[PDB]
Amino acid sequence: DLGKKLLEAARAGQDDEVRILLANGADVNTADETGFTPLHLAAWEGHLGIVEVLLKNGADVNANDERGHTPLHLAAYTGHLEIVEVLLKNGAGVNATDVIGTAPLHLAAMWGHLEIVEVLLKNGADVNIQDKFGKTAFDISIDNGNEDLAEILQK
Repeated sequence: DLGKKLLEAARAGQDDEVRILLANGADVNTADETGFTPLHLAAWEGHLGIVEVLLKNGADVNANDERGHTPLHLAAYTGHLEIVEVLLKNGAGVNATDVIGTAPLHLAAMWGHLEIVEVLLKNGADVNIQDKFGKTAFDISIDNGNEDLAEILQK
């Protein structure tokens, strides 16, 4: 119902409709079939203003989808630096791990998002974290052919 409209409005970037739906009772943390909340989708699509609106309306900054991804996971994956910064300023768990043991630092390094890597480390990213395959952000950097980025992620 309203929750379904809120998810799509956040995905499509309709920030006026997001506010309208929230003003009319829409659950800010509505989750779709796969566990994505409006904050997940806005982070994935790169809608900074909607991220800020949802957070001002009680959104769960650390909501987990069915795979354990938080909004910070999706922002780091898609390379949205401004959203990464805002999420961290709003208490995002910098070292959250998904069901495979992957943290946001793994995903930023997977695609060579250097600025995002620095921000995560600046906010306490732990480089020793290993996913279930034993791969640290350092190792992931090597496997994905991101060598110069592996100097900052040693150990």
